[PDB]
Amino acid sequence: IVGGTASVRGEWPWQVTLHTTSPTQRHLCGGSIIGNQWILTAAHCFYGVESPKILRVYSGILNQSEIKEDTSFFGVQEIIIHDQYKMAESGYDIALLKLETTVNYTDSQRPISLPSKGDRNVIYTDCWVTGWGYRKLRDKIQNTLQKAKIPLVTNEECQKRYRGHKITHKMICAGYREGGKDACKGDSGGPLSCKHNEVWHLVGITSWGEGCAQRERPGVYTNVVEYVDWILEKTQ
Ligand SMILES: CC(C)[C@@H](NS(=O)(=O)c1ccc2c(Cl)cnc(NC(=N)N)c2c1)C(=O)N1CCOCC1
Repeated sequence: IVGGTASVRGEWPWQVTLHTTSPTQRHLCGGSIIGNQWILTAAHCFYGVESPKILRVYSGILNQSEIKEDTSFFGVQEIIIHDQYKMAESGYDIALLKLETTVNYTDSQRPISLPSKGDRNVIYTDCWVTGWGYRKLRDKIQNTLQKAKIPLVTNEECQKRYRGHKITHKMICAGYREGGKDACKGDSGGPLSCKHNEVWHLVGITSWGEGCAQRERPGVYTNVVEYVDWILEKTQ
């Protein structure tokens, strides 16, 4: 997250840190709890990942430094990547992780609702991107989970900024005209969460962008509402 601020304990209880454990243990991607055994994340996170054996999902984490040899985590039973996924920039950047056991909900770990049936025309004005990602192109994973409020931009404006890519109705973009606040490397797969009528909804999944927080180069996210049928089919 570029231009973000430190989050506090229990602030984003759906946010998870997905770690890889080979050849070293490190934060690979963000993700969101959407059910008792389900994490919604980005397909691009799994590039070169041999199998789910090397993955660990840590929930209720604020600082990456909290993760020690005795920190509880969930094993990953299955990785379900959308069958049309090719590369983040081309879309379908969505994946589900089925956990080896169920998540017991607490103040520190809770699911986030998907955009609701009947809310297709809602104009979201309170959207936040969170993650342990870079604060600039050449940086490192951050210790404390960062947050930044970002305004959504129309698909029409987004397409004008990315004339080399196909910005489809299955993507949603967000960014300030002058840049400054945005997602970056390491925020991949995490949520773009929007609060509407005091209820948080998982509107986007962090996917890609040209640079980080660059002027007129908004972040591009998987448009979750367009995958609700796919999510429901895979989770049932
Ligand atoms: C367009 C690619 C050359 C590449 N661009 S990048 O500058 O290296 C970069 C890297 C990661 C980013 C993530 Cl995860 C989120 N948001 C960004 N930018 C933004 N919100 N403005 C990211 C910018 C990029 O996005 N990815 C991510 C998807 O897998 C391929 C590499």
